[PDB]
Amino acid sequence: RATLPYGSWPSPISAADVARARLRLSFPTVAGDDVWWQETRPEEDGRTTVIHLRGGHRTELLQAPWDARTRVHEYGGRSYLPIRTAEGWSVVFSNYDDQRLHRLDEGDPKPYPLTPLPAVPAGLRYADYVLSPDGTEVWCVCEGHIAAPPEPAVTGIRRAIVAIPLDGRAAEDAGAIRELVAGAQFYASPAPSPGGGHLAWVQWNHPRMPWDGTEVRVAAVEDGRTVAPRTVKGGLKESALAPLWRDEESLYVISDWPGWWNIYQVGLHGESPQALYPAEEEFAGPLWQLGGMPYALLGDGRLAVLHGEGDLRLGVYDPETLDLVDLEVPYEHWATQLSADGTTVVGIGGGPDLPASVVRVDTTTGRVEGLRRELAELPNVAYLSRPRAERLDGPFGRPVHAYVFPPTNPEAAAPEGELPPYVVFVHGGPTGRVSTVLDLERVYFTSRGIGVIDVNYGGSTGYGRAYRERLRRQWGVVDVEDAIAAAQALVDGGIADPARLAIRGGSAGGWTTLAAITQTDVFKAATSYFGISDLQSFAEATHDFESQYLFGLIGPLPGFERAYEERSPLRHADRTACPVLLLQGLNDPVVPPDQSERFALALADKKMPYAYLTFEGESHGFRKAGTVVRSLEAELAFYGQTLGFEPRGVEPINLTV
Repeated sequence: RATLPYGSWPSPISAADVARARLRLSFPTVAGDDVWWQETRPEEDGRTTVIHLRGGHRTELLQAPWDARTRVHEYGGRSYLPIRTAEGWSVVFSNYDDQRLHRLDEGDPKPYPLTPLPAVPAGLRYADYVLSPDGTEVWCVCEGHIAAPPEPAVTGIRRAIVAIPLDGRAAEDAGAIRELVAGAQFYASPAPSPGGGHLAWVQWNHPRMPWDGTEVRVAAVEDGRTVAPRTVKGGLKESALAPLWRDEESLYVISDWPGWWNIYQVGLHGESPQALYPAEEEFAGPLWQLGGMPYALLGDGRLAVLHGEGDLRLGVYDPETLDLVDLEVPYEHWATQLSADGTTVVGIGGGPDLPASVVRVDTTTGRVEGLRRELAELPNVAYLSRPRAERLDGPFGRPVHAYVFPPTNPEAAAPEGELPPYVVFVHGGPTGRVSTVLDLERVYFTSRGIGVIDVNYGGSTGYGRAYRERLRRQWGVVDVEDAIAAAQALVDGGIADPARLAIRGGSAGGWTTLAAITQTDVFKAATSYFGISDLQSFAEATHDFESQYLFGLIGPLPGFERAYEERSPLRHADRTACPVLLLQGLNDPVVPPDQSERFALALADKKMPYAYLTFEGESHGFRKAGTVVRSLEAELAFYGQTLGFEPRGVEPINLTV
């Protein structure tokens, strides 16, 4: 080996390597020997395309002009639906730029519209597509942006479950689109039943989020309309989602009635749900993106299921024997995006030393196949840091789960009496979690001598409903405390350099870093990727799906103004403890760039050292390889100058006053 001071290590993982590996493999589909999935191309302006795989030949359906990406809830999800047509496969998708739903026929390279042009630019949006029981229509969730009356301003949102005819009669007639279900503010997971005599969906309304409480409604279909609707499962304090028919007259749902997402079988009249296999393990996730299922039906009636406290692992339930048997597989964490036909299941799998990749399993033989991975340059296993799981002890004796990635490099070590700098990662979506799945973004630091700790703080999902509710009305308190607890535990344990600690985070993670900076002094450097700094202006400016989220994170708005004011870092810029690095996409519909720029102006006016980088043509979350390169090299160099080292291969940036 050699011996260099921590942080100065030389590493083969380059910022560009991390950028090129941000493929975003998502939403596989499987029909017979045909597989489909969704890939984002980071070196083509982050556009998303659909890929078809048969017999090892994998072909790209959407050439450069197109971009399969819906904007329902601004986060979208599955943007394509493969339709089986006489001698071939047609495919419908959502085109980013105009949000219209377009159709594409194998045998024709030019896709064509099926929905009208919106009144305002992307004011009609489609998602969670399903093929109607007789073909000849796509049933899907529709999101409508209402134009102010006579550059049309937008004054409201109208959502519905809607029927689009597959023959382009609606390309120039909105009167061809039919409202099947309407009346609630949020819809998801529309599910025609086997005979076609019923229709099921998930709906919820505004003060709530889909993980707070939902309703799975099923109604009969008569003369082509809905009749006799009914709730089969869920409520205000109960999140029930993913309707999956088992036969005519009976279906599967996932509900957290017992405090964990479990599987229930419910009928259409008798109010007596049967709990299949009740466990203290989550069987689903938070519904941030539409178009994904956590369970699938096999040709024989068994269920392919995802389950676990923490990482989701893949098993099979046998309703004939009531057993749940895990499939012997090298993948430790799966996304809630399964597809299945016959004995073949398909999904997105990964684990500690496996990056996310499209996987194909076979439930009779057990054969597992790896179809596509997020990165081909398979890095040397020596440079990959192995995640160590720890239960930090929180304030009232409450456990706080974390993952520790030590600085790992096989050709360097630190001098006699040095401790490594560490960065606390705050995972972004308040109601989400980080998994063990290999993330080159962490390796980029660990390989260079910088340790990482990724904290699934209170409010994180995946560890029970209670754990998730620990964050209610405590935002800017429970997350800050749990992050600080992680850093202080690493210091108390002789692991971390207490004078070189940083915090960084994404959307809510930027909120958490700014809250921590302005409430404590443990961290000596901070990076906020498009975080929130003032809560009221955020609630008033943000997009609809998250426009009353703060009512649960901080509190109901006609009433908690003083809390929105007191907790906002923007109001306390002078309490900022360390230099700050702000990163912002200029076309962000979730966190308007006002938050970052106003905070930056406040750190001036207080002669506090900051640096604020803006990127054009980038939305909420960085998609373009060049953007990731610029910001990641900036962040490494920034930690170098603020905390104390000279990182190979990047020169430091200007801090302002």
